[PDB]
Amino acid sequence: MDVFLMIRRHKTTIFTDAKESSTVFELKRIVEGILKRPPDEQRLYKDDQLLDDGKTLGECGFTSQTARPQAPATVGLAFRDTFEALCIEPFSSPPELPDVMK
Amino acid sequence: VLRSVNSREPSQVIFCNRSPRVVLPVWLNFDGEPQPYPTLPPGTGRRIHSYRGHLWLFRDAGTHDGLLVNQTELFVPSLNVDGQPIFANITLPVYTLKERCLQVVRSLVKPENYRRLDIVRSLYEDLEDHPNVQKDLERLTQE
Amino acid sequence: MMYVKLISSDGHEFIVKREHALTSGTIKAMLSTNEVNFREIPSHVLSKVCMYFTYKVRYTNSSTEIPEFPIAPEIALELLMAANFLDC
Ligand SMILES: Cc1ncsc1-c1ccc(CNC(=O)[C@@H]2C[C@@H](O)CN2C(=O)[C@@H](NC(=O)C2(F)CC2)C(C)(C)SC[C@H]2CC[C@@H](CN3CCOCC3)CC2)cc1
Repeated sequence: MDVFLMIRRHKTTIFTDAKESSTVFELKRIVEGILKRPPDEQRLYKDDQLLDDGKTLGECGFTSQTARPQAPATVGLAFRDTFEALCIEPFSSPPELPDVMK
Repeated sequence: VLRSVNSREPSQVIFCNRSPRVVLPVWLNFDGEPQPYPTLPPGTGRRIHSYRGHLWLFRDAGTHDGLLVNQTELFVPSLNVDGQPIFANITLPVYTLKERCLQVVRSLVKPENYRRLDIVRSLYEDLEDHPNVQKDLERLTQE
Repeated sequence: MMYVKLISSDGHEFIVKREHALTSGTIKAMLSTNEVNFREIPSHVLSKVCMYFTYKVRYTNSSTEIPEFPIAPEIALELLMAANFLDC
């Protein structure tokens, strides 16, 4: 079963998919091919909880229900001798509804 | 050209709604004229009696957005094997992003107010070109 | 696989598979660096466009039942304008 993710750091968002049974470590390998940073320089998070490399993505809570292509799950990322604090900048705010759409 | 054939050969079918929409089954009669049948709520199935060579299409009941049946536009009942019913699995197509946006905007804006929206005039025309069975039949006939 | 960077008006960077981005004929023409800037598309729209790319590739020509692509009313009009421009 595939899971679909947004890997987010600062103002960077990576759209990618992975297996529920694949590991946090295998996901850092994905991130490396894209962002050219080694796994040992990455920290991946679900919400505010840091994720262990050995754990499977499903175990961390990324599943078909939570990580769909139309509504992807967010994985937080922090790079490093000291690892930075997890920071994800939000997307912009939609305008007010036009009156004819109310 | 697109019309049901008066085979008189019964064919039992499961209309299976695998879509989030209320589905309107549409039967093309022997003159090619579309006839509406009872609607199916999301997540429901019904065993129905139809005939070989008959033509059916499926649409959203409220908006007439086109739906797919066994991954295509038209469903034609065939001969039942083993007393098994033929399944007609009704699903959403993968709409283009533009068409899906048009669906949502039409759902929110009365047609009289389309021209109040601050968008290019060609999108007023796209919004006014509501989906409808008759035009799709003409497209399918020409294909 | 190959990835491209799509950048919103408010400066968000969206990294997506190239095959997914090529869903838009507009983006293909704009690519042909590996980065594309959209001066008129903010991130609350362009993020939803990238979700659509993922949705289209996964479910096109698939027999699994297809979920609805969700669109909040508050983004619907801007997303329509972006979809018109991107031809997807
Ligand atoms: C519950 C449900 N949920 C979604 S659909 C659905 C449903 C509900 C009823 C069925 C009965 N089944 C058919 O009506 C199949 C279907 C199509 O194949 C045409 N058809 C025939 O029966 C044709 N007859 C012939 O071809 C012959 F007699 C062999 C020569 C006709 C149409 C020339 S005469 C049939 C008579 C009696 C039945 C009414 C059906 N009314 C009208 C629509 O509103 C309620 C139902 C129509 C006039 C089927 C599906």
